Amino acid sequence: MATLKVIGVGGGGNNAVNAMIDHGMNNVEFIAINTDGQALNLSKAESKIQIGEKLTRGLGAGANPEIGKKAAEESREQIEDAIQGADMVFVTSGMGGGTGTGAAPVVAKIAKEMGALTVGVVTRPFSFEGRKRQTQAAAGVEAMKAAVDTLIVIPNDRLLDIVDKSTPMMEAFKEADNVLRQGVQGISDLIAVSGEVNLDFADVKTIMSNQGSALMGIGVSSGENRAVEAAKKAISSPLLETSIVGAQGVLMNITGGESLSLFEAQEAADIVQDAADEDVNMIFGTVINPELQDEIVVTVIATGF
Ligand SMILES: Nc1nc2c(ncn2[C@@H]2O[C@H](COP(=O)(O)OP(=O)(O)O)[C@@H](O)[C@H]2O)c(=O)[nH]1
Repeated sequence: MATLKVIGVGGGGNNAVNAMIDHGMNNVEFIAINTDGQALNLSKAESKIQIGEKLTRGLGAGANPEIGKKAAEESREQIEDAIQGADMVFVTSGMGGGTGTGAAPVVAKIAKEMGALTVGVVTRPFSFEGRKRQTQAAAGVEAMKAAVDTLIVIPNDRLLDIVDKSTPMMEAFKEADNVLRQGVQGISDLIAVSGEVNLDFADVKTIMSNQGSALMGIGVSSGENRAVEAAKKAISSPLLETSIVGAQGVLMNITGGESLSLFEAQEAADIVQDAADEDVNMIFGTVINPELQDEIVVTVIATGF
């Protein structure tokens, strides 16, 4: 049974990890990382690492990624001790500030160099945060690409396509927390659900390793043609920056409220295989979530770009 750990890096990442904890992701261990001592005290993770004590004197990184980077490097041993034993590590962070932008790539490289399957799940800032955050965030994503095995980037501006028009700013960040939770949960569910192995870990690791940027989409449908419709939605999800056309590796999970037939799963898989336009190493699993009625959920991770 794989040891999964989820690490928040910086304020946005730790706020997302707090939402993961509240909501009850089970069978994973949570860690929070920050340069800002006071922000770090409000985090709900049982393992907390204040990085760059000497450098920052605990006062944060002031939106400077070079400071977040040197803080994580200063604290490398402590981060490694907190990671030791993980088979898989998620690094979650909002790109664009100092700590997550700078430290999250150091943290990822540390995990990867312990042999863990290292998955980044990160956001690009909303446009209201300004062109400067957006620029810093883009350098952050480029550094994260090299540091992880697989990177999932979610643009926060795309969240606005799937929330009510009346959504205030505070709720839009709560939505950002929820999407990071869903991306982490959805990838976690490829490994194990309800404490039971789903896809073979070694084969997941093979597909997700040393890939850099990858693509993740989740789609939902019901009634007639539900499997195919859910699959089409997954691969055209509003959160996707690219299409899956070309992908050399695909991991797929299909979730229903009763054990799904292989036939039906395979119809959804055929949509994803076709849309690829090239011949994939594709692996899929099926899971049961009792709370579902007639809805099927299709989760797709595509890599090899
Ligand atoms: N998910 C989430 N993202 C946030 C929140 N607050 C800010 N962000 C995003 O995270 C980015 C980095 O800010 P922050 O995490 O505060 O900076 P850092 O602590 O220096 O990395 C921001 O540009 C926002 O896009 C939040 O509460 N939740």
